[PDB]
Amino acid sequence: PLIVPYNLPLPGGVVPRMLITILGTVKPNANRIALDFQRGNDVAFHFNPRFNENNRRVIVCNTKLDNNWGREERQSVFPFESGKPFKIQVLVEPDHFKVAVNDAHLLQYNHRVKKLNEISKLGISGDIDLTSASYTMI
Ligand SMILES: CNc1c(F)c(F)c(-c2cn([C@H]3[C@@H](O)[C@@H](CO)O[C@@H](Sc4ccc(C)cc4)[C@@H]3O)nn2)c(F)c1F
Repeated sequence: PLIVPYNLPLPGGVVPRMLITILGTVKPNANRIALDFQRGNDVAFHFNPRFNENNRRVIVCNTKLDNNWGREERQSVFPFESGKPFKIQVLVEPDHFKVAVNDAHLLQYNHRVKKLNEISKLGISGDIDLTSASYTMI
């Protein structure tokens, strides 16, 4: 029952072995979800489930630098379902963010923004009820 959009500070930025866990439930008739790992105004890693992009469900990932989006990375494996509870786990690895949903590996996103310790907030937004958002070291 957290407020959405939700800002989760990541003190000191991210680092390999940091695991971020998001628990929520997708709203009925959802259109989109977004996770935005931010370096100031830049978005180091945008993870964007789209429930209806031309009648397809797709996850779009990208980076925003100086207000410009970069090259999209797309994943048609789509583990979210309207109305249903989910778990997103984002593990920071040396070279990439590694994302699993409901305990199944989904995608990796190579670090474009390389100052990991400056990626010090995570925004969580979209068509969800947000239950919890937290981090730990593994
Ligand atoms: C309900 N909450 C919510 C919200 F309020 C939002 F504003 C966004 C959102 C989505 N985007 C963008 C982002 O997805 C990007 C990923 O490549 O694509 C662009 S299109 C585009 C334009 C130019 C180029 C060069 C490439 C692609 C999108 O505009 N920015 N904000 C969101 F995802 C949300 F879920």
